Amino acid sequence: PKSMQCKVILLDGSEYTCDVEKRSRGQVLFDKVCEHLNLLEKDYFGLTYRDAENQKNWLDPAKEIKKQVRSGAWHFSFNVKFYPPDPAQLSEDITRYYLCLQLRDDIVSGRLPCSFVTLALLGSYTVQSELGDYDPDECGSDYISEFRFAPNHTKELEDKVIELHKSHRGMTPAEAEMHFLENAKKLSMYGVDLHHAKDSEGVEIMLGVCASGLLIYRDRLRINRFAWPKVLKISYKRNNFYIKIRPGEFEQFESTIGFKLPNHRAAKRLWKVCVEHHTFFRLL
Ligand SMILES: COc1ccc(C(=O)NCC(N)=O)cc1
Repeated sequence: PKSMQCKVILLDGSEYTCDVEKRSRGQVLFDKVCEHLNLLEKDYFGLTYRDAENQKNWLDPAKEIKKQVRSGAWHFSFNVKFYPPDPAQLSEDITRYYLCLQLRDDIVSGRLPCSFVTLALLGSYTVQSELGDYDPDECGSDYISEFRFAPNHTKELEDKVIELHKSHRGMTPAEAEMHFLENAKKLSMYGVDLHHAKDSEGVEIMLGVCASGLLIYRDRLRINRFAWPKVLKISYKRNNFYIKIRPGEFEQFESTIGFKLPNHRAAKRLWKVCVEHHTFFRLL
């Protein structure tokens, strides 16, 4: 029974290696990675791979791995798929920990924009969780942490992390991670998956997929939101993506809204993540 080697980049930046039968469905690998991570609240997470166009794709757990990675390497990342709007509701501290690791990468990468003060506050909770109480012996006036906190580090930011870290004496790791999450969950781009698109007129927009619905950034700023309950049908055709809106009160007809995606694969990918968010957040 022939087995394929799988390499998974974990959220701590380390590499998990395992073997699965070459006809294995994604769920098989996901279950192995989640057992490795001692993760029981698996519903929020998934594996990504890179397609032939180097685009991130979710590995569908119901479909054969070989029919998704196709001609590419069996290389994956473990990632948060559904960002919970209220992480305090999660049953396990270890789930909140993995969510913290994902968000730290969201921040350093620039996917999750953050004010100076929030970068320093989030940083100070990470430092408290991982090193415990502030110690002056490790940190002089010229201290720079090994921890990556921001897309661009400044001495000012390092100083503010330390100033807030001092305020957190006695804080336990789960407590610091919960504080991290109470701040992160409020950021305007928390759990927003962004997709480049054009509107029905050809103007460049971003579509954001998240718990609260489909967001349109017709400018650099948000300009429209469609709450999932208002969406009856998500569809794609060629390079186009469509949402069927419920009729407003006393309106005779549903309304259909159309967007142009970079290519057919990008339209299909956007359709699938919207359907998945719609289902997940309808049930949560
Ligand atoms: C709409 O709800 C969904 C939709 C999709 C998933 C999913 O693919 N998770 C990752 C995995 N490998 O199991 C989980 C729940």
